[PDB]
Amino acid sequence: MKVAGVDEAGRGPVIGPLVIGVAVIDEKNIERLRDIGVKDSKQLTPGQREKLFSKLIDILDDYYVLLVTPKEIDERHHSMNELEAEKFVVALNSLRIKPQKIYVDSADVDPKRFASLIKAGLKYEATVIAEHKADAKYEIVSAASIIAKVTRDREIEKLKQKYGEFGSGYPSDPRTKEWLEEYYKQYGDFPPIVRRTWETARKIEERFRKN
Repeated sequence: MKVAGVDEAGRGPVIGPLVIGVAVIDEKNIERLRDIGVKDSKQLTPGQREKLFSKLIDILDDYYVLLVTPKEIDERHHSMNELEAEKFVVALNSLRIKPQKIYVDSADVDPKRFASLIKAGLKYEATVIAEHKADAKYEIVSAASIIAKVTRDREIEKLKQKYGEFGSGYPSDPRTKEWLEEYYKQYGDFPPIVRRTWETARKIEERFRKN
């Protein structure tokens, strides 16, 4: 049967979109993912990882990427956990090759609940297997993780060419903190790439209010 994996990249940064990645393959060809070594991608330079990405795409029966913008994140009526689960559903419902078994990494949320959330949102019937650290346990989920990370890094590099060197985009990054402070000071607000709801951004805003 056809199986799918889903994972995301960019959950914690203040800069950039949240990327949902989906990978689809026939259970009979999982051997191929093991052979290319999808489980050891994080220990490779984005150079090798890009080559891994390219090999991945030719092997998978199908793959899908969904970019969730910072504006979408900031206007959410629920928590980030609920938001990631609904976007997992959006991407899964867009597949052209539907799977009967779906594996996902539940991250910090209870597995049974995260899985029920996705099963309830799916427009087609399938078994959803949610597990912590599924990205290390299941090849197809590791595959989805690579898709999401490579896609996200590509978008990041593209954004820096337009907005400049803003660091990693994470709140703890000194360069990121300075870039956001300088931007707000020069323009009086933030560009669309910033998640205004992130504490780091919100605080710079307040300080700007004469302080």
